[PDB]
Amino acid sequence: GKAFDDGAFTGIREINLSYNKETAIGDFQVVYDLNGSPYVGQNHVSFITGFTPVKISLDFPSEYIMEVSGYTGNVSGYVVVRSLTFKTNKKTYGPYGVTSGTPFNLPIENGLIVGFKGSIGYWLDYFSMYLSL
Amino acid sequence: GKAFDDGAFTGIREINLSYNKETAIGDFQVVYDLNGSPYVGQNHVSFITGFTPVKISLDFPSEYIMEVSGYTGNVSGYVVVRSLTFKTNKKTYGPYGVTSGTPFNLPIENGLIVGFKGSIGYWLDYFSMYLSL
Amino acid sequence: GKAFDDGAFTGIREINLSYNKETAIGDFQVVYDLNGSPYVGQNHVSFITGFTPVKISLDFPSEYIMEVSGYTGNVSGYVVVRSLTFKTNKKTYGPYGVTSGTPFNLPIENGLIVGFKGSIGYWLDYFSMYLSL
Amino acid sequence: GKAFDDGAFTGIREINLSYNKETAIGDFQVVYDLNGSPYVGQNHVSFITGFTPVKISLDFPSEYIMEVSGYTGNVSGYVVVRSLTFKTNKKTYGPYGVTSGTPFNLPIENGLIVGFKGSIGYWLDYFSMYLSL
Amino acid sequence: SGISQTVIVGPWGAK
Amino acid sequence: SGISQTVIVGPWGAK
Amino acid sequence: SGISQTVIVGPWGAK
Amino acid sequence: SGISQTVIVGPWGAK
Ligand SMILES: CO[C@H]1O[C@H](CO)[C@H](O)[C@H](O[C@@H]2O[C@H](CO)[C@H](O)[C@H](O)[C@H]2O)[C@H]1NC(C)=O
Ligand SMILES: CO[C@H]1O[C@H](CO)[C@H](O)[C@H](O[C@@H]2O[C@H](CO)[C@H](O)[C@H](O)[C@H]2O)[C@H]1NC(C)=O
Ligand SMILES: CO[C@H]1O[C@H](CO)[C@H](O)[C@H](O[C@@H]2O[C@H](CO)[C@H](O)[C@H](O)[C@H]2O)[C@H]1NC(C)=O
Ligand SMILES: CO[C@H]1O[C@H](CO)[C@H](O)[C@H](O[C@@H]2O[C@H](CO)[C@H](O)[C@H](O)[C@H]2O)[C@H]1NC(C)=O
Repeated sequence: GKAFDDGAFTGIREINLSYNKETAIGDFQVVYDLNGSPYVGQNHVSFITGFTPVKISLDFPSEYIMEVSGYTGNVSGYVVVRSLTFKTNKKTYGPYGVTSGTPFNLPIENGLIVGFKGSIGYWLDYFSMYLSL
Repeated sequence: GKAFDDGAFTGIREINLSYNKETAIGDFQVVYDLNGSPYVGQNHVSFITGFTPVKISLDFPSEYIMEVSGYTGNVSGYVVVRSLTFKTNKKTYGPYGVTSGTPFNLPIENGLIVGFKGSIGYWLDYFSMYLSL
Repeated sequence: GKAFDDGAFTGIREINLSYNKETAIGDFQVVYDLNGSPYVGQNHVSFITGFTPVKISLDFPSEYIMEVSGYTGNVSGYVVVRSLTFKTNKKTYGPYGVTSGTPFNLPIENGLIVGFKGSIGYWLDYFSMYLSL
Repeated sequence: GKAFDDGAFTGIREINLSYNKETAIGDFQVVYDLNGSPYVGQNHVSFITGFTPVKISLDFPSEYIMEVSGYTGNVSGYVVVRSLTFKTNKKTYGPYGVTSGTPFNLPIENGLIVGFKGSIGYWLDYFSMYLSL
Repeated sequence: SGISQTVIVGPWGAK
Repeated sequence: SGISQTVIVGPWGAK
Repeated sequence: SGISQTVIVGPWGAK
Repeated sequence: SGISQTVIVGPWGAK
């Protein structure tokens, strides 16, 4: 897939992603906070279409992600991220996608997610997160 | 269980833990690096016995943990950490314990594990890790 | 004066400031690096005019500030920053302004300046710096 | 002089230094906090004697240093740290030594001093500070 | 406070 | 809060 | 270099 | 390396 790296910011305001309940996660885009102002990150799109979009608007700065979880598995011979769930101090968003395969979860006790990087081909191949105090 | 919190240090030199191939992880103790010198952390012991010990001596500072993985599951009605695996830039230590239940893994792209906290009763109930650059 | 706070970024690419050899520092503006791309910070201007501008273009990312020094003193009854000097790993820029009053200097052994905040009225009243690894 | 480097810790509990009102700062030793417990740092002593000691006991963790200032100057042909002043959120300790020469000051808006390094011969040649959130 | 902070991830296991 | 923190040194100048 | 660093955890998914 | 890093300001005094 095509690798992307948004880098690190001051916080997260909104997440826009798409999924297909039969395959995996597709598009991924984040609106970050940059020192008090919104900063629209680049839209990282799948090479294909047919995904269902969803918008996750956080009540920044009072609301923030405390845990990210999901599943990774094989789709058409490729290991990809099949589902994602975002748990904040207020609500739980998701799961989005297919909850099948190998689970993973990153609970944060102290700190914040301030950026994302990864790769998307037909689906989200992999992703990593920037953490800061 | 009895909660413990070693706090944060400069790095990790050695890990001493015990496990039982029929149940879960028991004792946990770490020898940290504290500004160039070894610092022996407190030994956090299980309320019971019958565990098999193992010593993980790292070639500090050239060798460091890049990924921690394991399994959590029910044992005698309690959710505990059943197995742990430590992957460094040189070897893979483990898995130690029972590889059954729900998997979890924390790969580190940039940064270091510099401390541990958690709780141990009959077995390791849960644990968290301090991360730093 | 009017307070300003640019916040924290990924690095510094260029600094644009103005000074008067009879008084103190006036305008202050910084072009930061934001995850590999230039980010033009807001221009913080003096309430008055008559200053001499100067542009400090750094060879980012190979060139970075290692020490900031200057002088603070009274001008028309106000304590302000009268001069600034920026020393990088390649050149020394300045001093700009009047080298009279009380000196100050911030040498950095490990880390980077990633942001500025302060206040400007007729002159630069005060300023602070964001530091990060 | 003989270089020293205590490294980084969790905070500062006490500072023990000595000075001579005719020359400069001599001995320097710090009792740090290491994850909730006191950690006695090595005593860094002058090659000579005749200094007046002083103990600065901070009300950790409610009391912490917010600004360090002092003077550097020539003594017997050597540039050394002639005086130091430690300002916390509760009191001001010092000045200790001779307030003559070139002043310097490090005010901290956000963050903490968590370690010291430097060099001492007959007097404190130079010193640096570790900062962390 | 006068106590240094560090990022902490977890916990994994019992909640 | 959900806002990242950074070490800040200063200010130098007027208090 | 003159580029700020941050802790990064991952990746999860394909290796 | 496997050694943690921290911001360090200074030195003040002799160079
Ligand atoms: C249908 O192929 C495209 O979409 C899949 C799933 O999203 C992959 O991104 C695939 O890329 C190939 O991915 C593997 C790992 O699973 C490895 O990174 C290969 O080098 C890479 O080509 C992608 N196709 C292309 C050519 O981008
Ligand atoms: C046999 O009971 C002891 O050992 C188990 C497994 O290691 C637990 O540590 C158990 O503690 C109880 O644990 C739950 C969660 O699984 C919750 O934290 C309870 O409040 C806690 O008592 C432990 N027993 C005791 C009393 O320490
Ligand atoms: C001529 O007055 C303006 O310019 C000076 C120097 O730049 C100051 O910024 C002054 O502001 C006043 O500054 C003091 C400290 O030196 C204190 O912060 C006062 O509250 C503030 O008004 C500025 N005038 C105004 C009204 O902005
Ligand atoms: C009387 O000489 C000793 O004490 C002075 C002041 O404390 C210096 O530490 C001096 O060391 C020499 O210092 C310079 C800088 O001012 C440079 O670092 C020289 O290489 C160093 O020898 C110290 N004498 C000795 C030999 O340690």
